[PDB]
Amino acid sequence: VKELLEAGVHFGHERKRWNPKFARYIYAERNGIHIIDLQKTMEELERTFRFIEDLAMRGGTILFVGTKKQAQDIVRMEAERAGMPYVNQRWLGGMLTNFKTISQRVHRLEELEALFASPEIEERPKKEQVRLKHELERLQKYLSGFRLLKRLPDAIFVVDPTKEAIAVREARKLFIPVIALADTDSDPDLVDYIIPGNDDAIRSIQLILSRAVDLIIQARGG
RNA sequence: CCGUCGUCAGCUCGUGCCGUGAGGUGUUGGGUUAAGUCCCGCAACGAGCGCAACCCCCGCCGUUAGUUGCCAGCGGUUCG
Repeated sequence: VKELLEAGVHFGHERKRWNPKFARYIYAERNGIHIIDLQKTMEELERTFRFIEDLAMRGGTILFVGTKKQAQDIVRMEAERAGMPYVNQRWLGGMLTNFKTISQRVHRLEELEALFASPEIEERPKKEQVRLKHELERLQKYLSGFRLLKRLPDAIFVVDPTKEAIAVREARKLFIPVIALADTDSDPDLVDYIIPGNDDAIRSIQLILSRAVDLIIQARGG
């Protein structure tokens, strides 16, 4: 799929906190705010989306990451739609470098889910009960989407690259491709497949991700 | 084998990350606790030794048990 000239939604976000390297993606300043040149965002989308089709039909896995408060309720949604994994609540340092050590945390969920169905529930100390009840509680937060990761992902779809420069760092080191919805404040020089655009705006995050996923699905043929 | 700091709440490790390196991070900060007790947060996620917990006494109650116990209810007293 392709997009329209939907310009009533992305056309810049941040004030004057920008990163000089982003210049290549700005139109001009208006009322002290940078405005992204959309004619250019179209040139980038037409490539990034290419990458995803490639990935998708090749049957790949894209980890969706966005710890921003605004994208919270969106990230959850979209990933769930492919079969994609995602990082909603908070991004754990090493969910990719130290994966084998974290995937261990995953098994801890697996093993607890089990106990809370089996007969060994109320039967045994209750102090531990609470103690164990809380552990799932926390897991069913952070790991909620990571769970789907059988092995490290073929690409990451990050939202605020500068906020998730930890995730990006990691990936960058493990040679996993980076796809992010970036703008004024990011270092484009580190994002394999950029998507220059506003993002605090639900209206922006929502569009950028939906059109991506629709790409994802139509790619596999559903 | 014991005294002692000290029943104090600490002491550390794997892997990850930071640093040429000694080392650091985790264990920290904000809240909380009797406690590194727990919450929130954070390049960390866990784990070990320690805290706690499992064990004994005390306080309520139940079941099993009646040569301690009692007119608690009845019959006699040298009415103990």
